[PDB]
Amino acid sequence: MAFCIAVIGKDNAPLYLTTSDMEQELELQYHVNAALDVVEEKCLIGKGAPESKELYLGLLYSTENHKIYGFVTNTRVKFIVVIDSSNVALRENEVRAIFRNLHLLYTDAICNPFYIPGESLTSKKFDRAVQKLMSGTA
Amino acid sequence: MTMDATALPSELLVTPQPLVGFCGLDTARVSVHKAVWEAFSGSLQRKAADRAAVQYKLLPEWYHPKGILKRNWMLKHLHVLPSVVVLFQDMEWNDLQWTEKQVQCAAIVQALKNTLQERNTRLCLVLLQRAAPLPPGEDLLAAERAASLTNACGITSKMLFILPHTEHLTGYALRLESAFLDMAQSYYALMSKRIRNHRDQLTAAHTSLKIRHQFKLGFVAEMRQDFSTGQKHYFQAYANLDEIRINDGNCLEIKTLAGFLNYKICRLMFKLKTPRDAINQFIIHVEKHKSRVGFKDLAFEHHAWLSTQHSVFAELFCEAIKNGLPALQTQHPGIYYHKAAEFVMKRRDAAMEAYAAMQASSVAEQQANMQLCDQERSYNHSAAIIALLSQAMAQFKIYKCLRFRKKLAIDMAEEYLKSGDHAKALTLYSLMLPDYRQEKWTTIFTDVLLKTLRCALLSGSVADYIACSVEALSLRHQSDQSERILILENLWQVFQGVPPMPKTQLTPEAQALWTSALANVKSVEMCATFERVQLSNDDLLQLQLIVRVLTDIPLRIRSFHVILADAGNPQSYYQLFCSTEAQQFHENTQLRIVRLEAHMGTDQVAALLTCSSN
Repeated sequence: MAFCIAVIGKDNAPLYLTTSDMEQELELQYHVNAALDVVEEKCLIGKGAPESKELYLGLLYSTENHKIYGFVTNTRVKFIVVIDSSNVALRENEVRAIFRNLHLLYTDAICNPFYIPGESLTSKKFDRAVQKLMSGTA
Repeated sequence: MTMDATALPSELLVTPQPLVGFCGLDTARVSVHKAVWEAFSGSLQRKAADRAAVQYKLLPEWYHPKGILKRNWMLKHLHVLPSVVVLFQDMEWNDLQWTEKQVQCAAIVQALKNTLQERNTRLCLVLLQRAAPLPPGEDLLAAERAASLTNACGITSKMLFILPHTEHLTGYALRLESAFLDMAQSYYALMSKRIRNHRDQLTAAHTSLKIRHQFKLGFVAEMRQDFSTGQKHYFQAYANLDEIRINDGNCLEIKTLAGFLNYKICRLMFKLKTPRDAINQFIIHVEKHKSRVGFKDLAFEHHAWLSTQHSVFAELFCEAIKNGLPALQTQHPGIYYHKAAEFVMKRRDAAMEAYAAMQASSVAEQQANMQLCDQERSYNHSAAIIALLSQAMAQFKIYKCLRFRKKLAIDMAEEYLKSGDHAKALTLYSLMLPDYRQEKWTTIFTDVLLKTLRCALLSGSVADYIACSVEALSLRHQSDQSERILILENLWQVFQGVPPMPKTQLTPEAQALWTSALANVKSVEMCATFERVQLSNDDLLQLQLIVRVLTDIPLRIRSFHVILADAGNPQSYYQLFCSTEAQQFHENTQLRIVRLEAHMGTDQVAALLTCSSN
């Protein structure tokens, strides 16, 4: 149940840790997972990947053992976790709740005045926020 | 019974169509018959619907079924037995020639029907006329002709036809098309009657015969444009295939039958504008078949078939596009191309260890496995990966996709490296760096960069080598420091001609490559700082640009040049004495730097991070 967390800026990715419930993501797709995203954009973007809505993307992108669920804000930020489970008994409702949680944690890291927006997430606090998310919902 | 139902790969991949044949003829009769033949092919010229679907062959323990027992009987059912046969001569009333042609045409059609009876194809008689049209009801000798010829062979009067000149020959060839269609369809319905009356009986639960019957009737329905009864029969045959639980390692014949009927059902769906049905079918089938095999699994198995299966399904997609079904494309255009590609990569890998196990030692059927090993050695070409990714890339571009084409392109380049043809790989990588640099995904960028350097060093393309090396220098903080140092010293070496030290990493051939080069090859992030742009009437400017070095390991301080910008008139930090500008020119003057001309340690950067204006 690997949640490759990836916040994206306008184009580039501020934070994309490789963590889950149990321990780190061994699988060596990381930089090319971001490359999955650069095909989720410039391809699976359509006219749609950016919107003006709190974005429910139930499986905007899918593949074996790797299922992308997306979100976008008016500030053009791309919020994406991946369902790395061919299937587990978790239904999209808790996924919506998880994007609520991720929204809030990201924007509360945003609450820092020191951290300039669009840079690598320095906050070990926003880290542990993401980390609790992964340890809980993976 | 124990033999395979059917063994034909790519059976009737072409659209099945009605097929009428007739006896081979010499060049001069066919020379008169030319106009008739291109009248036939005018349907090819005209639109396909206006074309009659028919085609022209032009030839010279229950008991087992007739015509259905064999796969070769089956292949015969395809084309070897046209459902219509027409004997071609000219109808020409004469005095003695008339009688001669009567006797000969009667005898030849006699032999022809002797041939055609068992195969049940009816033999329609159509004869050419170049003479003036005959008014029906005027010639009683024509009546006698009809009587004699009809009683010559039992072919009825209505079957007899006349071939007029082109202005009429066009419409009469068309009505001939219609009659041939009708009698072929009557034949096919009869043949299906045969099938069904066979089907009522059973050989005590073999059901392979049942599959053959459904598949034969699939021929029939597909042939008759029914498109439906055949697909139902295919469904039922596949189901009864399933109820046959796998006895033993002979899963391959099952999987081949599955692939056959799977193509059939999917394409028949696509004919019927049922894309969702086809998608669900193919997925269901492919994961069923993934779950199918447990052993042997000689790594020939499950790889080649799966790749081919994806290949065929993308081909069906393209067929659909030709038809015009964009519902499946708007979701994903080239779905299974690169799945097939990854499967053929897996196949090459499987071949690697198949070799390895073959080196282990090598009493029954083992020699067959040996020839298997050799045949898949023939398959070690793996350019099929290249072709599959080619199609995948094109199709991805079809729906405005850049990265999947970009990532499969990196897969192409890496397999080129495995191909050894590093030249094409470096060509690809050369195209692929800019987009990654714009994309800013700092993870992937260096990850492809190290491979791109590998290609540059193997190729000896020292120009690209130094350019990618200096861009790596500019921000090389992710990698280890000593490696940055080695890169820099190798760079200085090659600017002044010295080969790089990883000699064990290099090979004598590549040594020749880059020793040969540099005959044409000629000519860390820092900032340009101009104290005074928009010059006035009198001033001076010295070294104010500040050469910051992002790299840890210092750039060696020997020399440097700046080329005086032509804007207007032609003319740990290190701050030094260079200080080029010391003269006077016209005012309102601005400056802008093309490249560093970085003669600090190296000769010049060759990569444009020498920003003009920040």
